[PDB]
Amino acid sequence: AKVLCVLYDDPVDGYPKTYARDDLPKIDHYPGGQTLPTPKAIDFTPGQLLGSVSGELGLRKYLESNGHTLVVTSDKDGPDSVFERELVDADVVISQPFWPAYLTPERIAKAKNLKLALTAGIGSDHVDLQSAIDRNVTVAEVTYCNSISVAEHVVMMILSLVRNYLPSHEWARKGGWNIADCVSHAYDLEAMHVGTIAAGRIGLAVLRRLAPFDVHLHYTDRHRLPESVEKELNLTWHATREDMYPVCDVVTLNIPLHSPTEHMINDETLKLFKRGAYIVNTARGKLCDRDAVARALESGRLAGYAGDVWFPQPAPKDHPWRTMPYNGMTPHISGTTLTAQARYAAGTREILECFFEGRPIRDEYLIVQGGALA
Amino acid sequence: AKVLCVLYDDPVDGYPKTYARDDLPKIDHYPGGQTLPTPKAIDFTPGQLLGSVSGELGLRKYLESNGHTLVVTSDKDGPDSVFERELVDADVVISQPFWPAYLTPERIAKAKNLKLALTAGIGSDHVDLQSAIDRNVTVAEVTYCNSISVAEHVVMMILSLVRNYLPSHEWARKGGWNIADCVSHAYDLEAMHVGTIAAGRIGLAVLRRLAPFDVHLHYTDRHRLPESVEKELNLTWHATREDMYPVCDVVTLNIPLHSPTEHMINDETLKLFKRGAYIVNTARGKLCDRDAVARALESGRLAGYAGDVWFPQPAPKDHPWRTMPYNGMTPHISGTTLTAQARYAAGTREILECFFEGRPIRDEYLIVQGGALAGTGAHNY
Ligand SMILES: NC(=O)c1ccc[n+]([C@H]2O[C@@H](COP(=O)(O)OP(=O)(O)OC[C@@H]3O[C@H](n4ccc(N)nc4=O)[C@H](O)[C@@H]3O)[C@@H](O)[C@H]2O)c1
Ligand SMILES: NC(=O)c1ccc[n+]([C@H]2O[C@@H](COP(=O)(O)OP(=O)(O)OC[C@@H]3O[C@H](n4ccc(N)nc4=O)[C@H](O)[C@@H]3O)[C@@H](O)[C@H]2O)c1
Repeated sequence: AKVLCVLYDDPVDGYPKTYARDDLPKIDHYPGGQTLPTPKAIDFTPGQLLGSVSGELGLRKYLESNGHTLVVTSDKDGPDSVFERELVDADVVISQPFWPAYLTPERIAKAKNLKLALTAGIGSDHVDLQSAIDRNVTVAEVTYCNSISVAEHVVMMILSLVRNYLPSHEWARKGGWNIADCVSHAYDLEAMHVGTIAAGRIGLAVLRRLAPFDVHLHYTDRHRLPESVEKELNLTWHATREDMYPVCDVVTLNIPLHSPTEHMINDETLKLFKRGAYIVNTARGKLCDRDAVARALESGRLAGYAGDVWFPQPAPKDHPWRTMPYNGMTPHISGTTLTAQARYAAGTREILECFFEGRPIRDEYLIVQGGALA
Repeated sequence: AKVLCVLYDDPVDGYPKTYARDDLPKIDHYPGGQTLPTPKAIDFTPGQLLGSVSGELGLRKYLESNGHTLVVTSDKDGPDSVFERELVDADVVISQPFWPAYLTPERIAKAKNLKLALTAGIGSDHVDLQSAIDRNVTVAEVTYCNSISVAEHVVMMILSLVRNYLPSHEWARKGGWNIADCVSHAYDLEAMHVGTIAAGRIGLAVLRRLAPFDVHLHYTDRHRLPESVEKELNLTWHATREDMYPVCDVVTLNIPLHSPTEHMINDETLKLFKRGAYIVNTARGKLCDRDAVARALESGRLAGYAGDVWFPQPAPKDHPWRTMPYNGMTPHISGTTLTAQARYAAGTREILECFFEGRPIRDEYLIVQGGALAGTGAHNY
């Protein structure tokens, strides 16, 4: 079979020959009991760069030694991409949400052999699910592989915005000192009201890490949490997002982007936020109207915004979120630490092994199978 | 009476006209039950810049309306400084560890009227305690006022080093994307081994904040914690510092600086750390030999270093920690957030009210009183 795998580019200084550390922490299962991926074997050392073209998700020897072909590229955009001209006879397509190969209806129609669309990561918003359903394409993902990774990124960004870390580091880096310039915008997180707009895998992991900071925890969600979970984390439940905003010092978005959530944060809904609120958004860029956020920071209504997701992605060189006041942005990376890569590269192999051997792919990995949602 | 107060400079654009928010979160007590400062009144709005010269810790109206003198300056260094010239007849001296007015024996000898030496913050190492004891000068500080503030700074810094935040944010600010360049040095914190070199007010609050990150917690200290605290946080105790380093992915320094602790992190003790360890040091700059750390980061021995404390301070413009690879430095600020200033300004006023009204200063505030090491001060020995 032919496996077409889209990964991001190597470092500009070349694929790393050495790494900062020798191994990764041992982890057995995710919160809730789902075990980490269980492939038959791996041909990589956990901790190597696996999500770039030269890393190949550690798949090449496994695939080729079983008679399959592996084509790896980073050129995925538009009809002229290597991805598209290679797609037409691909049996399996793999990409990561941080550098996604979109499977539009038109593209899936060109893909005459497509049997499996695998997300090396979490979240197949880049795949048209109806087209997969109609064409009996299996859609799978490495569930839970980077939920904790994002949750760490979120709490890191909350602390950094509230305490004014990034400007302070600039003062130290450029040779200054300037205590008052650092702290005239710096507060403690302790006892602030913090709310998350969803409490799924990421949101719940965020809430748990926030708890010993002695913040007041709020959340909303389409499905309310177990009362025992509300009890153990002292959660205040809000029926709607708009009920939650005005009482929160910090709001983190961990909700999916779909029709009722597009531009949910805009010029009108920002008027409901307390003066000096902070917003962290590792979910999707379009949850927030790009310029309303920038205006809110320029006018001093928000005291900070931080996240790793943008619209569009990759962000153009002039994207305003890069330079607006009190931003804590990174490129789209929170779910592709080396640690997370080791998990979903192992999960990618595990799923391929199952698919080729006819064994059932774990239920939790499945998004579409046998012509319907699964 | 005459109150002499040393504060740091106002911001470059002047004293702030507005702030990001209108108020501060309501807090009742510190961990352990000690209540927040309780002055009879405050002449400031919590959240204002109070630790700079124009902020005057919000003391002028209280002092002047009671017949007192308030002199506020930033010139603290040397015998011709404003501080030393005004010292000779000052009844009370106030300064912050962030810009501390040293009370050497010679200076305390010149301070003919000195009755109370107040630290607006935590850490009176700038006051010669023996000279204070001999001269029956009361030495006090606003205990616990910024312990949590520093603990937050630490976990923020641990996360930022481990996840490679600062380089990644640079890629975003400068117009790049460069995913592989961001994450070739980025890991998750989860399940790493993290240890603190002391488990006092900051060190224990750091431990509690790290727990739900599912790290494996280690610590050392001169006096171990209650076994019940060890149990509820799953702590691994180490009898010595040198035993703890080799098993930790992250080590945070939360120990005081004195002679047995000076340059405890050096070329020789760094050889005990795992390759790619991280160090966070919000404690004191001279806990680390400056160039040993700088060497350890060029060689990849450490994978990141971050803190807000330096030696000397203020750090000279060319200080290598400012620019060395994988550093997360800030200036010395973690304990002087606007939130922390509000508490220590209120505590300062509370102490002055006690001192002037003849009522006793809280025992937990006392370091030296009545000619002997006292209160919190006697507790540290
Ligand atoms: N590297 C990154 O930046 C990154 C990395 C990995 C993953 N992600 C993604 O993960 C998602 C949210 O995080 P998630 O935890 O993975 O999603 P999930 O576990 O399925 O559950 C949350 C749910 O919220 C729901 N819901 C739905 C609709 C609605 N109108 N109301 C709701 O409330 C429902 O209730 C449920 O609780 C994305 O937005 C994004 O963050 C981002
Ligand atoms: N803005 C800042 O940068 C900032 C702000 C506020 C405060 N600080 C300071 O905070 C201290 C950390 O201390 P502390 O956390 O404030 O509370 P503490 O009295 O000190 O407890 C720790 C103790 O450790 C002890 N010990 C002692 C000696 C020894 N040889 N072995 C020991 O083990 C003993 O056992 C005890 O438990 C300073 O270094 C510095 O960081 C920094």
